[PDB]
Amino acid sequence: EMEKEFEQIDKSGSWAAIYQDIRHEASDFPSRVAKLPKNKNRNRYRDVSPFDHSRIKLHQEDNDYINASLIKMEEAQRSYILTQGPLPNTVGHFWEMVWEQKSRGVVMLNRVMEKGSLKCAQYWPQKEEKEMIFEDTNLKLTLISEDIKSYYTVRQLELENLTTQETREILHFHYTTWPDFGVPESPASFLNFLFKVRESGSLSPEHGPVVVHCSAGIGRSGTFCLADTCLLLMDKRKDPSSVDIKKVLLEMRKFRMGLIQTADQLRFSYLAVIEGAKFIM
Ligand SMILES: CC[C@H](O)[C@@H]1N(C(=O)OC)[C@H]2CC[C@]1(O)CC2
Repeated sequence: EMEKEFEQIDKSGSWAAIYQDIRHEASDFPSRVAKLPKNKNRNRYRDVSPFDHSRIKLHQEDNDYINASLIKMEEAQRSYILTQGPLPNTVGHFWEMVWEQKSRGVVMLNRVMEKGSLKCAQYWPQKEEKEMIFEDTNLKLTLISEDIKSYYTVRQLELENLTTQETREILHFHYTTWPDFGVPESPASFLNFLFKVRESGSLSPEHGPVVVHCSAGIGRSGTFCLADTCLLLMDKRKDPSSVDIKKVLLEMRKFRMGLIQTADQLRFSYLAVIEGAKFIM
């Protein structure tokens, strides 16, 4: 059981050690499309690339590339799109992806400014009456409503395909209180946020995959989909002993590199799953 494995790693201080074995066992697949010179300004970080095999393709004939990966968890019957925080020049591609993949939710785990630098473009409207038009992808985005809570904000957005005049409602789940350094001291507010995403239906098989991002789309974003998948598997098996968080993480790392960036995020992922287990057992 992971609770006992947790105490062992914690009492032995072996987190940096466990984390390194994960790094060494992780899949390495080609990312040729990400490294083409025409895509250099579509990537926020030169060392974070989607694998070719799992990359999301845009349906535009010109350039189909976006720094996004499809993570398909077969036994949990859950899919996720993990992406980077959009750049000034990829905000239209971001919303095009949301449209094309029939996503109902966007999960954002960063602030636009962290450690005095920009981690993401402002890619949604701040006021109802000031909608955004993405001329490159022919989309319009309107803020419908905003609910600001202590640890996160939920926004109701309307996305309109200006080409066909179809509209959809997108839910934006913005976790606003992830610390500039380390990890949230308790997983309580993170679990409350995750259940709020679940309750919305954004993670349900009747919709396209949820879009999840932070700045790179590997660290905080990894913690979110690792906790969700582990808790779902514990329900499907109704046994918190058959589920190995290290095996789940390695399976997710076949789809996008680098998921879970620090030994701290790994320890936090354990704590989140152990605590969430109480509310599902
Ligand atoms: C709980 C679902 C989600 O939060 C949505 N919303 C919202 O912005 O948060 C309260 C309103 C209540 C139901 C909505 O689906 C639509 C309007």
